[PDB]
Amino acid sequence: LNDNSASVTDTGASQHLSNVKPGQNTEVKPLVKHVLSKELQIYFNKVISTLAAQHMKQAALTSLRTDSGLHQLVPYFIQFIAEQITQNLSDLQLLTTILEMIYSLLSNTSIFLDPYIHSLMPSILTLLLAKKLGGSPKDDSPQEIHEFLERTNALRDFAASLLDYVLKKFPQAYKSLKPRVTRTLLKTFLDINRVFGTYYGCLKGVSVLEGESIRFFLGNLNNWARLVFNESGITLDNIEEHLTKFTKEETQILVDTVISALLVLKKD
Amino acid sequence: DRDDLEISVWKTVTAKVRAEICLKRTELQEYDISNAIPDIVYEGVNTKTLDKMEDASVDRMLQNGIN
Amino acid sequence: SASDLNRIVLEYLNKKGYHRTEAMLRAESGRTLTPQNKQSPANTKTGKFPEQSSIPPNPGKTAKPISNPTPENYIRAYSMLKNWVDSSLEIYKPELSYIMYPIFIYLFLNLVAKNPVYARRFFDRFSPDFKDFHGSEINRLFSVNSIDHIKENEVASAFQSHKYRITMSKTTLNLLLYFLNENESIGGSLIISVINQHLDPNIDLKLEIQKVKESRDAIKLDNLQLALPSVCMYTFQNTNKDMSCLDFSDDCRIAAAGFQDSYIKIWSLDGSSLNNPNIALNNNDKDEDPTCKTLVGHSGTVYSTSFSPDNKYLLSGSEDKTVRLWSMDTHTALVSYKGHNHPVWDVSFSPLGHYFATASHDQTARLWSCDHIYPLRIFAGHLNDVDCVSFHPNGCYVFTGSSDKTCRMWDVSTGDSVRLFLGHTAPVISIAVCPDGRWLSTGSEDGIINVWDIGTGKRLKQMRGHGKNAIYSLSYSKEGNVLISGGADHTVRVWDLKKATTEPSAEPDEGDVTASINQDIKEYGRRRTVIPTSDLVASFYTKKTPVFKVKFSRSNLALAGGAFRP
Repeated sequence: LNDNSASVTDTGASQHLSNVKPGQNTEVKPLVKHVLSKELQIYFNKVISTLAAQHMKQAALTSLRTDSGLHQLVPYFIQFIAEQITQNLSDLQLLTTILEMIYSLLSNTSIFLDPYIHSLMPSILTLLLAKKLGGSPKDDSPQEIHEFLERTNALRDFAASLLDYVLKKFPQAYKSLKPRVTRTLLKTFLDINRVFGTYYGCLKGVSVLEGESIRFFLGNLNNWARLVFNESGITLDNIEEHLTKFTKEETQILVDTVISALLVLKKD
Repeated sequence: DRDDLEISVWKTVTAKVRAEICLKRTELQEYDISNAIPDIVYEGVNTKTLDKMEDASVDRMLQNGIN
Repeated sequence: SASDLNRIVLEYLNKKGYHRTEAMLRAESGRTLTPQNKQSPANTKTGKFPEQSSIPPNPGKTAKPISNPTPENYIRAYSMLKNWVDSSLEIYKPELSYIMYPIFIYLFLNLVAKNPVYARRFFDRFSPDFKDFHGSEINRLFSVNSIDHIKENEVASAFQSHKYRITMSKTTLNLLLYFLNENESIGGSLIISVINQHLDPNIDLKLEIQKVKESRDAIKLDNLQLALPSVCMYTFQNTNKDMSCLDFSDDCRIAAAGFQDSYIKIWSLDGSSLNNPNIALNNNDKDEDPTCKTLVGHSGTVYSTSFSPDNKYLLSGSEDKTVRLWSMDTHTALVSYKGHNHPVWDVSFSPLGHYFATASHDQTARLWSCDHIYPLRIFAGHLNDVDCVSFHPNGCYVFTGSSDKTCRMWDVSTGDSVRLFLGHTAPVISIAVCPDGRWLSTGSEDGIINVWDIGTGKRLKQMRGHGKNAIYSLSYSKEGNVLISGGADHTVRVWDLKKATTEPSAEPDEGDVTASINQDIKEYGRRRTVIPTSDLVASFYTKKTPVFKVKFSRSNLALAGGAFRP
């Protein structure tokens, strides 16, 4: 079931040159709703509705992880993962459950997931580098600031350790998602006008890389610190109450996490 | 957050197709799920070795006429 | 002339000593199909490993296929959980680093009471990892080797009274329960019994495991649907029609191709070094390594080649009357195997890698062993020569197809044929038996595949989509029945085994345009065209290269392989 003064110098020079460079397509058919049997979509709605009741959630997670025969529903899962990520980007328990079912499908060794590597990496790279994740910080309280910060940092620390799981599950796609992901992180990291949590996700994604690539961020870290922390001629003495974008706690988190990954380059 | 060129032009030139895609899912591009080919860890040489043999033969002409 | 054959059968049974009721019941047993075994590939909940008891196989102590229905030591049952928690530097790592100690301690203290030498294996196998975490307690547990040694160590005797407390979260407890429920008979139930009887989890436990099993039963896939595989094709270029049948290893890192000029060519399919350098690295970068090694031990043309499931040895059968063994990590020959006087056409290892079967021109198949120079069984009874050979997936029967339009199933111990399958019209060239084991499939040189069931021995159905030509290889889906046939008409075809049988295999509920018009063109003529069965679903053509090999990997990705012909 497949899908059943000249203007030709643009449909031939940049429509079949900037399309033949990323592969080629002949219209694989996702949706007519005749391609799934009755029991298959019964199982599909029974697993998508449950994602006393944590037992059913873990049963659905393990049924995604271990059972075989869901090679037809695997494009319908990455659709209803992406819409519950880019449409419901405020609830951290649902984003945690969606990352759990991402990890559960990513451990199923009885389904082929190498086609879908490019439509599953932006979910991991957007729950790691979001401008906002919770969105409702419940402000006018430093305790609530710290609680919302830990609640939104748990998702960064989980999605960063799901990016390292997919850089090892698919080693045949090396030199096709290692430079792409480190280029995404180098592009998102090298600016001033971003929120703290995006920088934290960037540095944790740097941490879940390895080797000379971390050394590749050694040179452009000094000017990054001099722009994001404002050491305009400082003599490192009044550092506790000097700085301008951040607060003291998240600057301490940044100086902690920037050497939490720098220890890998001096242990060898 | 407007000083990035390649992300701003990607927001502008794709702003019509992504609205239709996200309205279709609740029922160049990198998130059309069905039409994607994976990548191989190693594919063999089929054209580069021809020109490699040709400029290697030119290199054997370049070594001052020794066969 | 079949009613006369029925009468000859009835008179044969009457003269060979079968009672009238007994002959009627053996006829009724012969007619009905082999029923469904629900543990068909032995699913890892209710399925067990084969015994490693150093005896050869024996198909006795076994009831009939017609009738309806169908110890596990502590070191592997702990190493399962050890590797499962060791494969994760995730957010749930240090909680498993916490809970890994008392399960090991209680398994050791429950195993010293039964087997002391297995306990001495089990203690020193997993000793030096948490010595810095748990102090000199494991040094105190050096002197426990018997039941009376437990009374010497006061903390070991207290471990029966003092139930070890552990405060565990709900997600970690549910993760452990749903991991140790998904595979009981490996040792998950043995871990669960120790957890239930010796531990103190802070948050009844039997009701919790009952809820785990019931919610795990509430959502499964009962009847599977088909899936179309992704085929990765390996095309070999500069072989001037002098490359015979090739094979891929498992992990798909090595390819082996037998040439007409007595080489075996070994390709690293990843572009790797394939030099096995072994960090010393003495000398010889002066040689030319094109990531490819050649093996020169034969004096005839290599007609078959087979990889071990261990993947460290290669078995090459030639037209000089030997089968040779090669080490895939030093690239030399090890053993020559001389038991044939005609050319060797199909070598094939066992499932468990124990002993290999061989096909040759002398109309006999031969069973071997990798430690014996000369054969062990002779499989004789075919009229023409044997072309293909294959084992049952338990390694207990042998299947041989031959050029007299038939194939046979042989007992591996008594040697004599158990089944003879008739119905083909051409030399059987490739044979394969499903991972269920109840159905046999083979392809001839007439382009017709067909499936029988091994209980009845008669034909369920056939497959009529290939060209009137050879079907070079055959492969099966790992879980379920989807047949992948790579033949000589440059196509790789996909076949549903469960259409015309009593198992329909979950058809879709609700049409096409290309269906039933492609072979309704028939420009070449009705009698000069092929008409496919209702079982054929897809067919991937390769554009002027033929496919010698299909090898279905574990994850719905098949690999095809062949040589670019002109």
